[PDB]
Amino acid sequence: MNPFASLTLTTLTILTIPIMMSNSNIYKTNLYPNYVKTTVSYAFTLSLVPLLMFMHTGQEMIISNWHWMTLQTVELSLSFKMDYFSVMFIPVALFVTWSIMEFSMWYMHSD
Amino acid sequence: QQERDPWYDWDHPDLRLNWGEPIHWDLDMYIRNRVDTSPTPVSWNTMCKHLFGFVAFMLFMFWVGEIYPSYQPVGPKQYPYNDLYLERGGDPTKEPEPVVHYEI
Amino acid sequence: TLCLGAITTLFTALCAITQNDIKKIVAFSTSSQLGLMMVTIGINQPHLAFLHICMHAFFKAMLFMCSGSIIHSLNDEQDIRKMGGLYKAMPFTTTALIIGSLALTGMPYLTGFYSKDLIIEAVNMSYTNAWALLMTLIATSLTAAYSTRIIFFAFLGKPRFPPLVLINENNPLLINSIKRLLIGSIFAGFIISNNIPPMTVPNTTMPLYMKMTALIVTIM
Amino acid sequence: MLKIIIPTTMLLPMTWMSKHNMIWINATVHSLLISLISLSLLNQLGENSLNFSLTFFSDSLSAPLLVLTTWLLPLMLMASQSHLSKETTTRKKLYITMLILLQLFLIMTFTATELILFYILFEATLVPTLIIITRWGNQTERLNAGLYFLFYTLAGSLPLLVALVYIQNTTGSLNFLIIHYWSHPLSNSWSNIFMWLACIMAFMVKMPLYGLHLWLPKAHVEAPIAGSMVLAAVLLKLGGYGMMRITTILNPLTNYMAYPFLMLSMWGMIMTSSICLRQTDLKSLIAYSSVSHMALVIVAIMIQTPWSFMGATALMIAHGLTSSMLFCLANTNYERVHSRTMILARGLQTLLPLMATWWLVASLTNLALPPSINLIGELFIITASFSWSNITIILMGMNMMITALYSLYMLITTQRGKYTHHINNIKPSFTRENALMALHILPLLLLTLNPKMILGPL
Amino acid sequence: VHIEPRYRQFPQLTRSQLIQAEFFSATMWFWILWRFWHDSDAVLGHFPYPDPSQWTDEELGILPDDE
Amino acid sequence: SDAPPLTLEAIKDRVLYVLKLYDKIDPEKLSVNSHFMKDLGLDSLDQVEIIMAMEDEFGFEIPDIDAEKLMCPQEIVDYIADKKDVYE
Amino acid sequence: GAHLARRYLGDASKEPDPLRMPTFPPDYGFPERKEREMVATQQEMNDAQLMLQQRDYCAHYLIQLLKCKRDSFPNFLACKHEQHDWDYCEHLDYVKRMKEFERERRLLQRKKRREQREAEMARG
Amino acid sequence: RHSIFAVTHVLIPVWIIHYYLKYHVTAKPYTVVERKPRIFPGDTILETGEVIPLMKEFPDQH
Amino acid sequence: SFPKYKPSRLATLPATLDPAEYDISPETRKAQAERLAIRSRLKREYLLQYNDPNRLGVIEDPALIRWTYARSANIYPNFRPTPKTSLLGALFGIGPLFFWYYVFKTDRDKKEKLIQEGKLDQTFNISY
Amino acid sequence: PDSWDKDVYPEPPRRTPAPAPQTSLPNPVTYLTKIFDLLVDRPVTLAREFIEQQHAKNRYYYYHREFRRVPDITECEEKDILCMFEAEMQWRRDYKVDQEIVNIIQERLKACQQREGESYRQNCAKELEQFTQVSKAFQDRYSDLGAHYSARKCLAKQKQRMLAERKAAKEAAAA
Amino acid sequence: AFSAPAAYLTHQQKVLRLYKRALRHLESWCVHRDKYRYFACLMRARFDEHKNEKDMVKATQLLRQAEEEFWYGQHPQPYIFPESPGGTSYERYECYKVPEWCLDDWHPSEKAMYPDYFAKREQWKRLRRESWEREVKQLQEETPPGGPRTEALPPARKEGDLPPLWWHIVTRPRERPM
Ligand SMILES: CCCCCCCCCCCCCCCCC[C@@H](O)O[C@H](CO[C@H](O)CCCCCCCCCCCCCCC)COP(=O)(O)OCC[N+](C)(C)C
Ligand SMILES: CCCCCCCC/C=C/CCCCCCCC(=O)OC[C@H](COP(=O)(O)OCCN)OC(=O)CCCCCCC/C=C/CCCCCCCC
Ligand SMILES: CCCCCCCCCCCC(=O)SCCNC(=O)CCNC(=O)[C@H](O)C(C)(C)COP(=O)(O)O
Repeated sequence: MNPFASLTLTTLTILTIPIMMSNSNIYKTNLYPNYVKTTVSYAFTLSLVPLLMFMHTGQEMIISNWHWMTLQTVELSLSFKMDYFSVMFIPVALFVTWSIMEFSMWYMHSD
Repeated sequence: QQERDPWYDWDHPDLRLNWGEPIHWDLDMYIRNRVDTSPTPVSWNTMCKHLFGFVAFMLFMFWVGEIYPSYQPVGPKQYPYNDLYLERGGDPTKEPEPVVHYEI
Repeated sequence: TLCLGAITTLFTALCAITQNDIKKIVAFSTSSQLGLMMVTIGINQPHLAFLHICMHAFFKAMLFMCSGSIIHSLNDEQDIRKMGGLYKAMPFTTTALIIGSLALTGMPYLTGFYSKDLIIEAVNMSYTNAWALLMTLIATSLTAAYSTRIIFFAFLGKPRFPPLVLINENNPLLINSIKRLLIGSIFAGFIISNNIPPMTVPNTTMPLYMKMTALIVTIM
Repeated sequence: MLKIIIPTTMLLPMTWMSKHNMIWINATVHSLLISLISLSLLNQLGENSLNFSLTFFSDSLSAPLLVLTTWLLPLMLMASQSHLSKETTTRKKLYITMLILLQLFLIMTFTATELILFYILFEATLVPTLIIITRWGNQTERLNAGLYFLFYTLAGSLPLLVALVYIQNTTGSLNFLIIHYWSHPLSNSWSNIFMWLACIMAFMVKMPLYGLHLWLPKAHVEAPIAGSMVLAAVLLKLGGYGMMRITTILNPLTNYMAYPFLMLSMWGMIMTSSICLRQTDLKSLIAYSSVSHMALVIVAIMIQTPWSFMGATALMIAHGLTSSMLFCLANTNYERVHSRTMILARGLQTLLPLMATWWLVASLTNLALPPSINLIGELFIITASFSWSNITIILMGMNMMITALYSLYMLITTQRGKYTHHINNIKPSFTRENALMALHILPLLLLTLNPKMILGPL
Repeated sequence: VHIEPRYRQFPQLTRSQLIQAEFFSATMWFWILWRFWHDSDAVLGHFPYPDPSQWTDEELGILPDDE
Repeated sequence: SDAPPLTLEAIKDRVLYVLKLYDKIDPEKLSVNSHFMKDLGLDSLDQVEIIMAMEDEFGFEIPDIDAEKLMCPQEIVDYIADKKDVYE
Repeated sequence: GAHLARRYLGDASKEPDPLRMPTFPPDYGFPERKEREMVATQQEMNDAQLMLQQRDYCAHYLIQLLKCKRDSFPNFLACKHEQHDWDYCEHLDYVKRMKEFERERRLLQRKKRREQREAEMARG
Repeated sequence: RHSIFAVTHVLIPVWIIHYYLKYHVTAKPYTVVERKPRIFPGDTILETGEVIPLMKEFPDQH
Repeated sequence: SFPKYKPSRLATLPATLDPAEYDISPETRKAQAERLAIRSRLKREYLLQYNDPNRLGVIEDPALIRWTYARSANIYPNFRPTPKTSLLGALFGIGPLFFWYYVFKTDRDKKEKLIQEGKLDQTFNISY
Repeated sequence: PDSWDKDVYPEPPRRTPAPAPQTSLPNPVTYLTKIFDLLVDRPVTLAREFIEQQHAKNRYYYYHREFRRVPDITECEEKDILCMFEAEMQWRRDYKVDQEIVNIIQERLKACQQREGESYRQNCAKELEQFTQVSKAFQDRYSDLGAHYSARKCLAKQKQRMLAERKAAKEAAAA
Repeated sequence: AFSAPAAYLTHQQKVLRLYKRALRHLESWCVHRDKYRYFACLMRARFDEHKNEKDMVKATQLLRQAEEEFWYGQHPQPYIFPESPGGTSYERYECYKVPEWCLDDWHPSEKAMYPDYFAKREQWKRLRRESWEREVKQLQEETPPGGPRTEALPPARKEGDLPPLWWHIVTRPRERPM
């Protein structure tokens, strides 16, 4: 089913997993920063694929997945725009965040 | 409170206050997270003149550059189908006045 | 928007050239580049502004990371007046900072070239406010000026830090992160420019002197 | 809806027949059960209200208010049992009796079908509140506070009563359904103007309107913690509920009778937000915050649009929860250090981290961080005001800037900086206090997950 | 990797860091030279900018100052 | 990691090292208990310069009220050790 | 630019106004003028979804370049002939606009001078 | 133990998202809208099989 | 010799630029001694309780209590209606209200007049 | 799919071009999409098939509720409370249905704008016109009733508009 | 920070403080070491030129003129040591400082770890409890009848005494606590 939408949603979704794990027995150990950095690197690698799809065929989408609430004539829904700007900015931000997190593993070692 | 000596052993080091001494009426205004009255290297009434002069000069220069703009020595861009009449909002049932461009 | 961006980039580049804290210099550089982005938006070139955002991320993050490496080496010192000759004492950090400064100044065929050079050419060839154009050119000269300030005071000359030397950049995390951002700062401009559809009409014909304006003002 | 009223009346003798060391447990358990039962009122229709009988009915406006009241009772019980440990058994039972009677009066007030019954219950809420304030308050000012609380209310409500009976002599009914269906316009005469003022001023002083708000800082500062909770969370919303009920008979006079109140609300919202910036007492800051939010609610009710009514409902619910949580947070520090001065105890994040997290979340909801229901109500009201006049975005905008400032100011004063050196009696947070904070904050985000339950009948 | 303080002397340097720095400077310069050798038009401009004065009136269609 | 755990011996060594590089003090005649004014014959300005040299050596500032009182290398070493929580 | 200095400092009467241009009929000085033809159909440009600003008289070369880029996707260095052709077409378009500007300037200056000279002759 | 991160952090979330999008989100109209693909002269349509003609005999300014 | 620095309210005069500390009298020295004596007495009184091993709780500060009381409860008993007080109260409590009333009434009258004439461009204006 | 009516929510015939490879290099997109198919789309399809098999063994139905038409507010006497109540309920139901009609039209407009891409200004003219008409009708019916709206106020608004239109028509007739 | 201040500063103290401030700001202006050494020697010569002025009025006038010149020519952005009151790391580690009395509130399970540390803590608390009254008595004896006139405290003088008011000075958290 045209993996573009699934991959774009999964890239954002997997970033929240360490947030949900922040109350487990990994946030209390010294392996948490590496876990977060690895999650971000995996997110970047996954997000590289929708970028390739766009660079091939110019594919763009909008995904209105959850209907939050509707006023009388105004409908408010959780919708994501997956145009050129989003699919280009996400890998760049993820790459920079990966590099900066690996840097912080050394810079903030005494914190 | 920023003007108080930071090398003294204050009872409250962050507030730079001593226990029992009279508190200024406006202490919460002067807590040094806030309004600072410390002496500056450059006089007040001289910082104000320079800042206002810079701001006013830039505003006036932007106005002047707006009424003396910059451009290239070219004519207007030419678009084929009557300035793309149908593309910029359609209205296909009015037959607009034709826009014609000639070779040169 | 154009006038706001022009005044912002000029004022911040003018403040940056006398600062002594390295983080302050890099922050004012970031503010000046944001002003340039606002200028690009003001001349009706949004896709160029987005491309500049993507280009600037790489070398700006790398420059901040190099500054942090210097700060951590010199016992959390941030004043450039107490940083001496780190060109030989910190070779990899020196290389990364030099490459980042060259990319920030729009040196040809690096990452910053493919956005900043086109932005300057588009500003030159448009029906625009003349004062905004002048401030954009002065700001793009001041960019090279404050880059020179950082390099000259931090890496050249004789040491000015305390005598107990703890300079050490031999740590795989720092090296790998900076190396990744450095590869980006070298090749991302070419890779991204050659892989996007053209959403703008190119300025094919221009006088030679106006084609070299960015390079000339950077050199001056 | 006697299935909710009768269990509270049963809470009364259950408390008075309980063993001396089981009053809190029994009261809390059965209060929570009553809240669970009252949760069923949220099943509302799209066309009319739930008309239980000739005497009681439930709308989409009153059901969240009832749920909030029934949920607030157990929280008040949890917050009160710490500072009442030294009290005698009979006086503790009397305090719990006051709380139960207040809940019963509020429950019957929010569901009365007739306006005179509503008036009687809405005045009956005065007695338990006054008794609680003047008997269990800590300082000597409480007495004065009580007087300010009483007469300010009554001077507004005595004219309303007269107007009410006058209306019943003219139309023959005070039933709200009959009043709505048989509505007739109000002409422009002096008699109609004074009828409008008599119908409006009691609710105005209840909100309270800026200029008529002086009773609120006194009463909400001098009261015990449960008194402050119920005063900020529920009793202020009586004015808004009554105004939204009563405005159905005031058109088209409101079209121009709202101008002085709109000006007062907007400017005084700016003024009370500014007052919050220079406050030495932590409780007074929260009280003035309540005044600003209620000014927003007054503007929403006065402009009389569906979007403004939805925003007003959401804002009332959100403010009730947030202000009650803030009062409890301030009470923890007061019980530790026995002083309400904000700058006395500083750097509390170093000593109490989880309480600092609770402080951060409460202050984030106070400044209406999206997508909290605080922000939803505020944004709906601001959009409606923008439709009313494009210039309002100035004043509203200024308010949004000031609120956050003072909110963060409060946080930065209490949690950050360095701890006070001579204060050495700051014990770790009890399970009771953490549970109180969680039971305040979790419903807020849960309601964010499903906002149509607090958006009202519009 | 253990590098100890020096106290008023040049710090200890490992061969790997100098190798990496030299390699990356060299690769940046090689990329610059290669991209200029292949894409000089990106800098010097591709198309000749004409001089308008050298356009005759025959192709520009202006009459000889009589009509 | 970070800087090594400064010890009293290291502090004293660095203080004496700085003092023997001062051209107004004879190296052999200098000891850890020598008074700047009495034993070494220096005035107040020289003491200010010595305090500033110590500040440059150790990378932190000594306030004037505390710096006025230091008169021998031992007092300087003790002040630095007390400031930096050095006990060994 | 020198045109800006000529207009803002010199005689602005003989300088073309970019916003109000041209002021002379397209067939004033020419005996006959060919109509500037278009290669790409409206439907083709709509299907290619070019842009409202890229739909100029060089749109066919842009369409060819886009098709070649889509066909030669992984080899992002294969569309050099098509890009060069599109650039050449845009360059010719800009040259034509420059010719229009110079024609307007010459026509304005000649017309003003001829009218002034005729009036001067009529003044004696 | 080695590659269990790619299963619990990539594969399972992508399974859940793909199921949710394929069988629930796209069960309602206008929830996933894609802009139409670009069509160029000389292309052939997959569904209809129709081909698009060429482009008006280029003047060939070689 | 050099350009002079002049102080302001928000940028005050430095101590080293103060003439009062360059021309001193034995009376000034006595006053400074008395000030230091008062400070030392307060410091001793505080430190005696601060280091007390049997002291648990908060060391009450009379100065803080005086400050909060003066800022809150001592204000009304010391208020007199004067021309300054009355004028400032009237201005800052009435002027803004009528200013905003005039602004909003004018804006809404203009909008209503435009709506009556049927020229406001209310197309797509569904929600209010 | 068949979940929604395709006339209420129409779509164009969805023309998409066939792949035309011009390079000897392989396509990473095709390889990655084959991997995605085999590794994601098949297990999800099997899980859905199992779930649908379970659902088919328990098939039960729900129904759309039908409301007959009652007299409108125009046919109600002045103080007749019961007829007014029924008419007001019918009017509120009609108001909700009209809101949903506007919502459907807006959904069409938004979908067309996203679908048409760079040609939306010309290719969404019909949806824009439909929204303009529906919005004008809805604004005439329901705007400015305010909070505390009812059927009686709507009737008064319609009567006022009718009177104004009749006066304008008669004045234009005299021209 | 450690020494008790006096009622006023003397002329020599003011001159020395101005000398230190001037040298620091000159170093801020003269970034390089050799240039700073040259101009610092020039500044020292300028300072000791008027060292032997017997007229105190002229000395204070010279000090006044020097302070005016310093305020005119000060560096607007002088170098500050990172942990000094204007530095970039001034109060960085204050959030990590925890007072010792908090250890009294640890749960016994937390205190089950670290038995020896808490035994030593009990010993220190016993010492403080035994010393307090003697400290108070010594302060009562040594204080003049009109209250103390400075903030200086006396040392211990007896056989096994402790210097009065020592607990909160000795049990400072640390400079780098965590
Ligand atoms: C501290 C905050 C307390 C709460 C705030 C409550 C706000 C109450 C303010 C009342 C709002 C308006 C009341 C009446 C509406 C109009 C008032 C009048 O000024 O308007 C003109 C009235 O004209 C003149 O002004 C006559 C009134 C003058 C006498 C009123 C005394 C007002 C002086 C201020 C006293 C302060 C009152 C509040 C005490 C606290 C309009 O001209 P006109 O069309 O003919 O009158 C309309 C009524 N008709 C149609 C029946 C004739
Ligand atoms: C739109 C309506 C309002 C617009 C804004 C008008 C001005 C608002 C005035 C705000 C007053 C708030 C008072 C209480 C604030 C809390 C106190 C406080 O902030 O402390 C001051 C604190 C300390 O100063 P530092 O330099 O950081 O020194 C610290 C190191 N020693 O600094 C601050 O935070 C001051 C910030 C106030 C900013 C006010 C000026 C901004 C005016 C903006 C106008 C320009 C508009 C831009 C238009 C863009 C083009 C479309
Ligand atoms: C950044 C640029 C700004 C800086 C500009 C500064 C300009 C100021 C330069 C000139 C200032 C002077 O010389 S001011 C000259 C002041 N002269 C006197 O006071 C004479 C009496 N002598 C004493 O007081 C002591 O000998 C004493 C000198 C203190 C030595 O102290 P010790 O022997 O007990 O250690």
